[PDB]
Amino acid sequence: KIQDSLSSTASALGKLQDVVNHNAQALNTLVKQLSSKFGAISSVLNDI
Amino acid sequence: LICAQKFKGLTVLPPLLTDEMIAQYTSALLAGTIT
Amino acid sequence: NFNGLKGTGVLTESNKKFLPFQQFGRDIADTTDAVRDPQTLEILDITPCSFGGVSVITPGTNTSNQVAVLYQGVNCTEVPVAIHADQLTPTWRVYSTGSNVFQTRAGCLIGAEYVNNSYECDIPIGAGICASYQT
Amino acid sequence: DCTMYICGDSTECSNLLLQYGSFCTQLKRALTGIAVEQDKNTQEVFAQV
Ligand SMILES: *[C@@H]1O[C@H](CO)[C@@H](O)[C@H](O)[C@H]1NC(C)=O
Ligand SMILES: *[C@@H]1O[C@H](CO)[C@@H](O)[C@H](O)[C@H]1NC(C)=O
Ligand SMILES: *[C@@H]1O[C@H](CO)[C@@H](O)[C@H](O)[C@H]1NC(C)=O
Repeated sequence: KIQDSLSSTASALGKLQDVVNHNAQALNTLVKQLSSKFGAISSVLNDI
Repeated sequence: LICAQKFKGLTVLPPLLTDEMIAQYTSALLAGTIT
Repeated sequence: NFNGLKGTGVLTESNKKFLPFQQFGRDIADTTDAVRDPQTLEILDITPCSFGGVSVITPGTNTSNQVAVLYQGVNCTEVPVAIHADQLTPTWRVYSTGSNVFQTRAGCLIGAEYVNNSYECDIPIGAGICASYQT
Repeated sequence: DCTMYICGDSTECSNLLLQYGSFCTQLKRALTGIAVEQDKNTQEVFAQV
């Protein structure tokens, strides 16, 4: 009965899931953050 | 494709213990706890 | 240098289609990665040059002065091509043409051989490989 | 990579970053602490035999 319970729902392995989501959702915000200006003229470094 | 959008220097190093060697530690635990 | 868009990289051929009013392409990080050559109408795709990391495998300084160097996460045939003057940031490219190269999942390491017996781990390399100083 | 995330492919930004001292090598030292520790968490659970 355990084998079917594990594969029954998508929330069975939730504890191991947000561990890998938090470590990949935190990387995207790091990458998307370098499109901001922080009060400068432009976000692109070469054109300044 | 997002993993290839990491041209800014964000890399991921591989773990020291490969998966096929962790499954051998677990095998010995289960074969020395039943005999 | 395309119409004021200074940069650095390698230019290739791209199949993505630009409407007549578009000249620049962009990605999630909001940096340009596709331009149109202003003399023809062909589309070019911009990608940066090869880059990575370098690690050094050494025993104690007193024990010896011999080392091994690991190139992280690269196919082992990429680095021999880049062996030319004023083309690599580390200038000690002599080592790349050193001892036999063994390819691992973390990149190929140069200067250390590969035995096939088993010992205890001494200096952990990665993905099931450990280096050591032996006879 | 501290030097390339901030001043990517710009020659006149990497020189200015040097005046900030020891910021980049503190981040490399902190993240290597995390990475080395992660191998201990798996070496203490499964390797009790
Ligand atoms: C040199 O290094 C070796 C490493 O095993 C050490 O045992 C020895 O004490 C060192 N000698 C010095 C630091 O004078
Ligand atoms: C390196 O590239 C070659 C050529 O495509 C390929 O056959 C080989 O699998 C690659 N090696 C690694 C370690 O990715
Ligand atoms: C291990 O390497 C030795 C030489 O280094 C070779 O003679 C032997 O055939 C190898 N063993 C296997 C199983 O490949």
